[PDB]
Amino acid sequence: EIVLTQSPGTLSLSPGERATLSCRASQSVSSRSVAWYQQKPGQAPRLLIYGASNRATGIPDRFSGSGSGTDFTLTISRLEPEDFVVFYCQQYGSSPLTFGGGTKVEIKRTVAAPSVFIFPPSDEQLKSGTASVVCLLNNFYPREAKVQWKVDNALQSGNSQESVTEQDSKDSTYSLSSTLTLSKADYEKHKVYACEVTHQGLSSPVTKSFNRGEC
Amino acid sequence: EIVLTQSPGTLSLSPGERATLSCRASQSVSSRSVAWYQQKPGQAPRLLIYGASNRATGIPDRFSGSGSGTDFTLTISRLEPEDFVVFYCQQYGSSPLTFGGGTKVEIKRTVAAPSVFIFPPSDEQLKSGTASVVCLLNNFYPREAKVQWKVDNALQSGNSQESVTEQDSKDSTYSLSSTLTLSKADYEKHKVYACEVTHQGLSSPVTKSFNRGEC
Amino acid sequence: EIVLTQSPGTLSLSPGERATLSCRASQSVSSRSVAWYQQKPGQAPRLLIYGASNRATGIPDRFSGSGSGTDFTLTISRLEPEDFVVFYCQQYGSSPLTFGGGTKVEIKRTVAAPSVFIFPPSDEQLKSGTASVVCLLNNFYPREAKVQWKVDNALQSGNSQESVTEQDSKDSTYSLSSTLTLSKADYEKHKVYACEVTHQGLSSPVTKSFNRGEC
Amino acid sequence: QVQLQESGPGLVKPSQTLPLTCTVSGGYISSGSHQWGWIRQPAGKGLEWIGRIYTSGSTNYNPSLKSRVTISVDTSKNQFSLKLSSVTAADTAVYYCARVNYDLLTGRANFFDPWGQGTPVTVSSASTKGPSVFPLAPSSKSTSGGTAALGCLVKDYFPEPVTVSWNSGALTSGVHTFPAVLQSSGLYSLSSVVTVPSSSLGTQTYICNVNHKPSNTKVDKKVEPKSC
Amino acid sequence: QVQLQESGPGLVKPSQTLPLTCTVSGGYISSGSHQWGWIRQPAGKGLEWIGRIYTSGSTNYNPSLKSRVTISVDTSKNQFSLKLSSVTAADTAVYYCARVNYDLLTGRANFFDPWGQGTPVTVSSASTKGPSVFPLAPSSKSTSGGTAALGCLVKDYFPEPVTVSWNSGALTSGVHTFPAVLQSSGLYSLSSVVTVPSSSLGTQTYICNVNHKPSNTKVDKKVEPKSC
Amino acid sequence: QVQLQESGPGLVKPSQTLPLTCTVSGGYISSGSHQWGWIRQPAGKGLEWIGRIYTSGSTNYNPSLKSRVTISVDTSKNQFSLKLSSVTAADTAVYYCARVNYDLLTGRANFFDPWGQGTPVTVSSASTKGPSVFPLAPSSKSTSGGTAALGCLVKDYFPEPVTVSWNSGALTSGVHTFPAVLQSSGLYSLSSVVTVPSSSLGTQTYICNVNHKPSNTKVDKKVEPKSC
Repeated sequence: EIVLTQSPGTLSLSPGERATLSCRASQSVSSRSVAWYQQKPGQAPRLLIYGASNRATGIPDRFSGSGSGTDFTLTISRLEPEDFVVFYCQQYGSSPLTFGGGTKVEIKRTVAAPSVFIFPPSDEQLKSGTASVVCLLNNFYPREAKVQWKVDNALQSGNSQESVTEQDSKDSTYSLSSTLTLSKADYEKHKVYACEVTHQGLSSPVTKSFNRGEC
Repeated sequence: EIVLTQSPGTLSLSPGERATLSCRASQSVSSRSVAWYQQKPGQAPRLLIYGASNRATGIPDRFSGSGSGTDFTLTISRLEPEDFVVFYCQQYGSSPLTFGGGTKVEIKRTVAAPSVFIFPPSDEQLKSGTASVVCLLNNFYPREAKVQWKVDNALQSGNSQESVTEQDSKDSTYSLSSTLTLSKADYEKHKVYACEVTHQGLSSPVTKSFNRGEC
Repeated sequence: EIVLTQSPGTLSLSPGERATLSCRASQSVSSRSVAWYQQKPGQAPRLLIYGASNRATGIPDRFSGSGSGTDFTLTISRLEPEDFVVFYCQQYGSSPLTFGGGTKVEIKRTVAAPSVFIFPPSDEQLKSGTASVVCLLNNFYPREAKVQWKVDNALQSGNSQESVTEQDSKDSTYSLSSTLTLSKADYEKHKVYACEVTHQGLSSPVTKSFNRGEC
Repeated sequence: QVQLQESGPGLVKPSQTLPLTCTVSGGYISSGSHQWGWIRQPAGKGLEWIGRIYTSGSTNYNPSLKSRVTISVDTSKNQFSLKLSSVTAADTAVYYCARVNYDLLTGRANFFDPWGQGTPVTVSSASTKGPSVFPLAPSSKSTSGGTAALGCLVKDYFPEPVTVSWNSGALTSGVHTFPAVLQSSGLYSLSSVVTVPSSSLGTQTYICNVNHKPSNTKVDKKVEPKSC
Repeated sequence: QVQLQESGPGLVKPSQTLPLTCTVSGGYISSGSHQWGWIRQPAGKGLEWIGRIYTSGSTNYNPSLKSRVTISVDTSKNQFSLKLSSVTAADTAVYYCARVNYDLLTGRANFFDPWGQGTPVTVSSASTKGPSVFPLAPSSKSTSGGTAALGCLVKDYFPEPVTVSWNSGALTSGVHTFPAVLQSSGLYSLSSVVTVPSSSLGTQTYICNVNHKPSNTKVDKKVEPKSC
Repeated sequence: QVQLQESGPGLVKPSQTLPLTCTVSGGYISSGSHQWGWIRQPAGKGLEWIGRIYTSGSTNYNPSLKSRVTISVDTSKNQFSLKLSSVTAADTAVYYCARVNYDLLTGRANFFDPWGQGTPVTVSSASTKGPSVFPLAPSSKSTSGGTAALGCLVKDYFPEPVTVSWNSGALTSGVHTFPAVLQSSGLYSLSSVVTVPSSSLGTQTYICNVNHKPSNTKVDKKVEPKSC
């Protein structure tokens, strides 16, 4: 089977410029048999190009593709607010059918730094024997960031979950959060907790922490 | 074998204007079988056009070629700073494969005149039994120029070497130099030397000379 | 044989407009086998289009042709000062080869009226037994005009010649002249002569005449 | 124009079969030069082919799924179905039914236009359970530059979705709803946080409206700064 | 590039033959996929085909000229020739030799690129004769709005051309040279008229320089207003 | 993507053989529709083909080099090699290994994309030798309009290259490095001249830094106006 690789993993641009996507095939694709799809997050995919050069009916003329052999390209003359979505490349020159990996397109923006907030666990949850600690990152960019949980200055691994919202429609910034789950016995035993953030916009890591029981 | 000829030998133009290159074949080339290569000085060549009309992947759209029979053309819509370089044409319609001669493209500029400088041979070299006399031309244009060495008003032939630097990146002017090599006996015997320059910018030839031993 | 007709006989426009020429065939022409030629007055013709859609090497991109069946068109995107010359259409879909009639293109200009001058015959010509009378039209437009010779108020037919210069390069106006040739006996017998001009710019015909022997 | 609509359970315990049906309108399965197939898309991953079928009854399956996949066609009702056996938690995904193009000479499957609406499927043995709302009360630790943050925590609910709104939709600015995350126990959990000015903490007592259709549970919890 | 050059007498009396030769440079007649033919263009008319020839020696002629036309090829000297017999005054024209394209399958003649320079031919029995310059003196009849005209009349000359200049080329503005017109007697004649201001009539005595290469005759005549 | 890298001695005395090896990465020689060949480019001239090879072991060579060239393929290591015999000073060039396209029907070599990086080769019997730096001291003959010129002369060095810098790279403006020129004796030589203001001659004593990797020779010589 032909293995299709799509790069870059993410493509960042301002509105209005030109976007070009690459789908490279592990071996020759017969008769220029490649097609491209565009999926809005939370919606069924869509057909844009078939045969690597033909445009589907009703597709805006700003979408065009070309190529042959083991390299095919999709180019957009001018981006639109609704063109920042995932894109997939398909090959059907040799069975079985295979898809690409997906190339997300995001709105580029000036670098911004996160605002680190911390929240102690609530009493009602503690009554149930479970404790949750969450450290929040708000309006940051780029998306990439790394966070770790320290208990009594001891690194925590294998017990932290991460969640990031989709790019906002107003300021085009994400919002990350790491949740720490520890049973009641573990929470009471330890006394100090802290969340650390490492991000491009921040020259040095910024630490926010709370002390258990501190009114 | 089909002999390919490329003209003009050199093409001079300002940035942004249109450049057209010609590769004429001594015999019919079957199935429009010609490709064009682009080599940066001191780098491996590059493929631009194959079949005389098809553009290779990742090549800027400003490059286009066409033709049929025995007349083929490469045209650039708008020049760029990095397009003032050598170009080659190949034919592969009938074996064996053959290349062109090369068509250098240079940045055109207002005519400038050379500044002729002279340098007597150095004493340290003189101990070794060898004497070198060099007359230097700086910041002139066009490239073509002719220089001769006269010893006691006697023309020197077969013992002069010429070297020219590549077109500069700031003022786009060349710098020629002729080196005269004569053994110890020949240098001592003669007393007067001179290097003469003829160039378009100079209304009349300009002579600079030195007298041996003149402090 | 297929008979080719080209209309209009003459085509007038200002520089810069779009010019379209029609070549209609009396019979179906196989495989879109029509070609176009452009001849500068007093020069060998030139090949522009072959096959009714393909452009010859080195022809400006403003020349394009199209059509099929029994109707073919040559269209110029933007006229140029040197594009006001004759154009020929050829068909080679069925032997024997045939050409068109020719469609002259002229520079359109504001209507202007002719200036009618008259010239009595010279004595030197009279000594040889021949008399010539010429009425001159200068700097007029459009080209078409009609002139007749009257002797003693008697219309002259079968003995008048007309010559017109080519469109001028400065004011783009023609200059017509009619020459009347009559032997010595005929000239002496008659006493009154006149040349009449009918032209668009003139509301009514303008007559200039001379009386024989009137100093 | 041709339209397709999926239909299925949406929640299958492990080791059963997954029956899905796609109903075609605006076109006839028998009279046409198209095949009909299924695609899926696991959460946070790319599209994966499953198989196809023709009006004649001939089918083609993904080699990695040929042993479990089974597709059938019912031209009388203008439908085609899918039967995936031995389902596992790794089979959770959104399933699509499309209209497969093909080449007349060889009959192989070309591109996949048009597509269906899609239908999520979850494969887990967990039983339905309501949420446990907890308040993320604001504090000086969460206040920076005169701006404070607060949220309402949802934990131990299953299955999706959970709709969270603030002040019955009156407050919409600054509202962030974190996507749910699977836990080791097999239960989902998410946190909703909204940023509000610090000066307004002592003026408005915000409310997190939590509703859970699968369990028909509606709970409202008030968020206020901790007395400590 | 390929180039073509014609060669011929240029003046043939009626009822003889018309030999013309075209010499090819920059290309070889034998080694190529082209034929070679002739075209003409009678004065004030359109192009007319004559015939072609191939390296193998096969020829095709215009049906209306098949009886008189004869074309031959000399590959050794890289030339091809034309022989038109029973020439008549209607055969006056400008003859071109071109490179005929053709289709491989059938061998018929396609379009005609490139062309030669051309060579005029005149078919008449008239003998060489010099011109008879006469002055078209200005008069009040030829003066309008302060502007006067005058010219120098040439009559009974043969063959073409005749070069007429004013003041040895010093005066060029307003100079009109009428194309020659054939007369019933078989002799050509043309008139050159130049417009000059009326006030300058009594200041400059213009000169019409008439020169005739065929007869090696050079004549100058001065034009002044008639004393009458 | 596919990449190519050459490998060879770089200095061969006359009459030996020239072994070069090209290693392919990002693609497999056996599984593909491309051939692999060699090209060269002698100093100051155009590209010249040498030969090709296929995975099957079939080769094609330039007719003018068919007697001396020998090309072999080693699919196990993903490599192909070149062997040029009876090398001569005319064989000096930069050797490239490319990926040759071909047409399926006939198997002939089409265009040459992509290319390798290249590897210079010098064919001479001269032995390694260090440079002889000499100062081109400025003088009133070399001063024009208040601007003076000076340089540092390098002679009798082999092989290339020689790096010349002024003031350890501090001075870069106005620095000209003349390309080396081969001499009759077989030794290279070049001169570097930098233009500096005349008034600055009595303020700064410039330095020409010469380094010569092949002989591991590093020499520094100071340039000052001649006392004469």
